[PDB]
Amino acid sequence: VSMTKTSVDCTMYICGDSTECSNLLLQYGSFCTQLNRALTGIAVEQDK
Amino acid sequence: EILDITPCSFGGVSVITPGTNTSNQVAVLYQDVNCTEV
Repeated sequence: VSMTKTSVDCTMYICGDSTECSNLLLQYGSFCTQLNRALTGIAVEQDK
Repeated sequence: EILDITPCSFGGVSVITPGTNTSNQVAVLYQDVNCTEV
């Protein structure tokens, strides 16, 4: 029925406490944001 | 001596707010972490 709710922080996972790495990740656009939104939607769908 | 290392930034942060036309009061939820800073 329900799958385990997992929220992955692509900002922390890709870059760990790094500012230059954070800027490089931001240069890629909303991919991190898209992944976060997809995972949040997965959690919401599991709750529903 | 043997020393353990634990990465910081435990859990995430969530925001609880009512409708924009209802009120501006908000509540902060810290996921999977005990109340330490507050």
